[PDB]
Amino acid sequence: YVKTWFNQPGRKLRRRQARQTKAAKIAPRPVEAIRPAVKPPTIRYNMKVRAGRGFTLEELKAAGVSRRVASTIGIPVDHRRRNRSEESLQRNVERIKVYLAHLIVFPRKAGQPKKGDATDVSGAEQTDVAAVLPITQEAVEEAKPITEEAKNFNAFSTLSNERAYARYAGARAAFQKKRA
Amino acid sequence: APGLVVGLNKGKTLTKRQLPERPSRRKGHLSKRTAFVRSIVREVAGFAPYERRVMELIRNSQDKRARKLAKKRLGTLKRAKGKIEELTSVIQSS
Amino acid sequence: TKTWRKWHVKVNQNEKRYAIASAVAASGVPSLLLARGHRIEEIPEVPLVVDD
Amino acid sequence: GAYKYLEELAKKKQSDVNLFLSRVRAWEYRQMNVIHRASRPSRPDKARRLGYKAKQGYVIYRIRVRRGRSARCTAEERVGRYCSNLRVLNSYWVNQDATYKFFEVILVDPSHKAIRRDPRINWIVNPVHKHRESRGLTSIGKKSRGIGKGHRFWLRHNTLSLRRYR
RNA sequence: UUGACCUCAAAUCAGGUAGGACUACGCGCUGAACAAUAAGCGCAGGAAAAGAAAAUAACCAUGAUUCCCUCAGUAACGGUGAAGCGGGAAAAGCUCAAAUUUGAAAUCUGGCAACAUUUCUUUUGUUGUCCGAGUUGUAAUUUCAA
RNA sequence: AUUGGAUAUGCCAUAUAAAGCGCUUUCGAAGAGUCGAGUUGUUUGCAGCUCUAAAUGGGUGGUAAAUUUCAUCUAA
RNA sequence: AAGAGCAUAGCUGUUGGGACCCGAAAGAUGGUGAACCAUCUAGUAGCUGGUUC
Repeated sequence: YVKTWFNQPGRKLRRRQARQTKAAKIAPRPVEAIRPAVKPPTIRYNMKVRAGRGFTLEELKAAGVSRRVASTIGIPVDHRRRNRSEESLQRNVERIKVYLAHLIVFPRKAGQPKKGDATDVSGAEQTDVAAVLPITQEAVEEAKPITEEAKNFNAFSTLSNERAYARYAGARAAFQKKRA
Repeated sequence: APGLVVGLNKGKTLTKRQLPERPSRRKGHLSKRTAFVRSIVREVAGFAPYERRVMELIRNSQDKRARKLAKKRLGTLKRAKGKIEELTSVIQSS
Repeated sequence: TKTWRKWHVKVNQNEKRYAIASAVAASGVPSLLLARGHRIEEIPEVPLVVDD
Repeated sequence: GAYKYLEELAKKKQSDVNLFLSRVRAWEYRQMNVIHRASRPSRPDKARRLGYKAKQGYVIYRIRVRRGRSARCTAEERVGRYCSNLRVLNSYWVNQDATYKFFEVILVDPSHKAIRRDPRINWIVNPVHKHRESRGLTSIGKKSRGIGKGHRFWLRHNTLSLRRYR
């Protein structure tokens, strides 16, 4: 009917106490899980880099952690996503690598180190993941010289005619198969 | 990808990595077990009347009418052409 | 009377900062303090600063 | 297993064997009550893949409905109204005649001690799952009310939002 | 002459369970003179419903559901009126059927005797044993991400 | 007074064990009066009615072309 | 053709919401009794009346 917002300060305070209660419940481990570096899917936003849902099975396979170990230690796994450009392989890989590097796993069963989890345990600290693992934007270039070969490259020689070539490709292909 | 925006090559020029084949796409693949089961059920269950009617239409070379009638029964051309081809293989097998 | 009367009102954030600075600067003028009603007839200094 | 043959046979619904068996069974079901307990499903493969297991607690009731709201949905609601102490898991189709649609409906005993100790089916015990078909939460009910995932499928418009600062 | 198995009865047999009320909020069916509304009927919970893609898109690609802002009074339809993308709140994943263990039904309810445990002499189990359920299929393994 | 679960400790446990990941010399079963088509009603969705599927099949779209490639997903 | 708009408050006008207030038969839904009741309803009002220093 008429949705009023008189609870807006109240709802904000609820979330704060929700985070504080949640964080204090699992204090040793970080409050926010890590997320991969992913690119928005459209021509308007494809230049940007944002945080996705999880790391694809290709990346965990490359990073040397199983899809079971990753879930236990706080690495979300996304099965739907598939990463095709091997940079997206890369940019997510060392992201997992540095996360593992800064990660300290408390040994189970009374602090006897199992496999390679850890030895020290007093280093228990709850840190913001976006601090140690911030997501960066695209690395833009600065001060590149020459490219006078691109000078003679007179833009529309590609744009105007290749756009026309793309537009007429179907008719052209139909022509070639016709007189053949 | 000619480092450009347009054309029937367009895209940002990178080195695509050959992604693996996922098990969801496996659907439609034939199993020798299920192919055997379908053979058994075909041999024991029989045929509905409408494919019965169309097959002597193939037998007496009445192909066009059977194709049209098969289209009327199912609804789509691909279902109809898929039907008649498998009955014909049955016809030559017999 | 309905609850959805417009109770809260927006103010430009820069205008808010403008007015806060003006009130701060106004707190350093002994004439303004006396007119507002404070008794600063024997204050050593406006502005007044005590140690840490 | 022998189940693979079963649904492949079940798919050929215009086969003479199925055509005969439908009629003799339809003649019989007309002469029992409109709803009646069945010792074992007439299509074990269909019930099995719908969540039925041959263990104590699961029960099958056969029912028929006049043709001419879905026939499937009306089957469950009538069964749930009849076996009012059970949670009805699912339902499936069996037979027709010129006038009737015959269904077999799977129900699970929520208070039975075999169901409560079986983790795969304890979810039905929890109180939110009682009389789902009166709420339209079953397989047919969920499909009937148009619920799914896609573009293909009210009070977020008629309400007026008046924020604190506007 | 007897015993099985099946179908159906009967018990003031043992154990359980359903009704009814509230209904602000949930989910249905029906539905008017506005409105997929009011009224009517059905059924729940502390939340409900939805939910791990038979979803988007056409990109350097996104990745369960729910909610908020934006898209946008735009597309679309002819006054009605979205959604993808983006930002944020919250994040959590999974289970069966479809194949066998055939060198062992390994599974399960209940009766009885003990051992316990309790929010609790009021609860919840365990062990043993017996009996029944169950090969028209209870277990283990597997669910397409495989 | 109980309880929150962690910490340490003590005692049993059974543990002849099973599982994760290098590889495969391969096999991969995958939900039917359902999907769908026509038809009638009602607000593409659903529903009655008659017909009724299939295995790289099926759904869905960018393309083409009115068919096609391509993309994406795996319903009952 | 050497950008002038954006945000906030106020006034006034207009459009829509009960819409300055009061007042028409009627119609629907569901009930009670052998017409009545409650909701939709604060309706259709192109008018009548009133409208405060």
